[PDB]
Amino acid sequence: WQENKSWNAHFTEHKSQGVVVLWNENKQQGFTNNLKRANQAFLPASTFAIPNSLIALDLGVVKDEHQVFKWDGQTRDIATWNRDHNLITAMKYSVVPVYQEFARQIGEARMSKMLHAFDYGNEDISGNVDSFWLDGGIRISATEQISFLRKLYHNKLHVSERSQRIVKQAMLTEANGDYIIRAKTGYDTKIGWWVGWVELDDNVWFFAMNMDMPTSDGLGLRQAITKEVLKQEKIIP
Amino acid sequence: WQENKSWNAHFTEHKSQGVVVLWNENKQQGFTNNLKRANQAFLPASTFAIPNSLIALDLGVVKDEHQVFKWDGQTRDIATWNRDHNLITAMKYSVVPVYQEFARQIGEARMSKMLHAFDYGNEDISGNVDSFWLDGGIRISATEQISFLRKLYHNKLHVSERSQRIVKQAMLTEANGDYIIRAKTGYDTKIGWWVGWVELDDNVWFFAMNMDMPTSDGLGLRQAITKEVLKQEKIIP
Ligand SMILES: *C(=O)[C@H]([C@@H](C)O)[C@H]1CC(SCCNC=N)=C(C(=O)O)N1
Ligand SMILES: *C(=O)[C@H]([C@@H](C)O)[C@H]1CC(SCCNC=N)=C(C(=O)O)N1
Ligand SMILES: [Cl-]
Ligand SMILES: [Zn+2]
Ligand SMILES: [Zn+2]
Repeated sequence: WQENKSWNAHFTEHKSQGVVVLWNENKQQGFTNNLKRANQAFLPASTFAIPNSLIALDLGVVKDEHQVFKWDGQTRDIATWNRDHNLITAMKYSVVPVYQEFARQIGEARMSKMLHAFDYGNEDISGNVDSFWLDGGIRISATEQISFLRKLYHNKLHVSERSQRIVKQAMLTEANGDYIIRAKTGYDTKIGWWVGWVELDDNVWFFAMNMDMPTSDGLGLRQAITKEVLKQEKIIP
Repeated sequence: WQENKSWNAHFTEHKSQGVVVLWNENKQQGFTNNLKRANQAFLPASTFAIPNSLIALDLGVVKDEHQVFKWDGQTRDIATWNRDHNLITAMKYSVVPVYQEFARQIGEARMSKMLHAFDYGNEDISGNVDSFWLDGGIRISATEQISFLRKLYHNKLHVSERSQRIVKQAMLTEANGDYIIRAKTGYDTKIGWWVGWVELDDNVWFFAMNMDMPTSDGLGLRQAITKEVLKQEKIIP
């Protein structure tokens, strides 16, 4: 691990504070603007959709990425949530009601055992099974996110290879002639997350970032700040 | 099937001739500028990488999308070919030596049976096992390409679901907040191919196009012409 304090300019020039963590897979080396905050644990918020979807698929709660989850008919504030979804669109739109339904069907016992087998964060599901990742006791740091993501990339998590490929499919966010990004956003009204990886021809760069997000105004800064670091480091054009 | 002769403006305004075929999955309806050429069979050229990779994976010739195929040490004219590749980069760079090696390991007997089970084109492997898709007798039309692609999308081809997901992963070409394109290019010095599909939130549009390509000058017109039709039809922004 290597601290590059010069990356802080990417946060400060947007009047922002936070951390970006990168991991070069081929070289087994990591880089961050702030080593301390890189190991500070936070609520995972919607980034928990990754472990949640893996367990749901492995347990048969979800059949595949095109199976339809019917909207329960309760209208919620996020307009995109009030409709039928599959795994692809549930991830893209961070559709909490779908993931709460996943968690209820999984149950507390299977959830806790599976998170332990994943070595995910602090492994604490207290106390609502359908809302612990939002307002309970589970916490994960940026470096622990990368640790979890590396296992998923290599199909080394303690679930079926098929479950892992399907979740990696659903993580697809961006792709062009130079790179592929699979990732997941999160927001809990206090902090904002962006965790994933960048696939290249001959390497992969894992990333985890979070930042203070007092208001929804600048949620877009999560992706923008990350891409500016990737550009600076010549990872993407 | 419905012929929209107005799409020909997309070819003629580039001094080009060819066909674009689209298929609306949700509505089960197809559209093309030229119904005749839509059913005209051509050499598949590098688009054969899709069936070839499926059979190789199902037979164990390829383990997964990150397994390394060592370059044989013969330098060929395409600079990108003279190096180690995996399934991802073999598809992106259309690396013929890798696919010829696949075909040799598969063999004529298994190749012919598998193409028949796929109902792929005319199902004629004459006569070089490692070069028939380039200069042999196999031929496929644009509508037959879509027929093959629909089965792959639904995991309905006569191979493992795992093999089909891995090939669909390797077909990834482009992705943003509005759509995902999985596809494969082809070029045989006479005609140029672009076959695949566009994934949306709630639908999929399959496509197959080919055009006369006398010189390498305008290979980029394959993607450009296709995207202009998609834009005209309000499939992508
Ligand atoms: C997850 O972190 C949250 C949810 C649990 O509060 C969802 C909600 C949002 S913002 C809603 C509007 N979307 C704007 N893009 C996100 C998010 O990551 O943006 N995740
Ligand atoms: C497949 O159709 C051919 C090969 C069998 O001749 C390959 C070669 C090319 S062009 C080589 C340089 N690349 C430019 N982009 C393609 C192609 O589809 O572009 N496929
Ligand atoms: Cl994918
Ligand atoms: Zn076990
Ligand atoms: Zn059979």
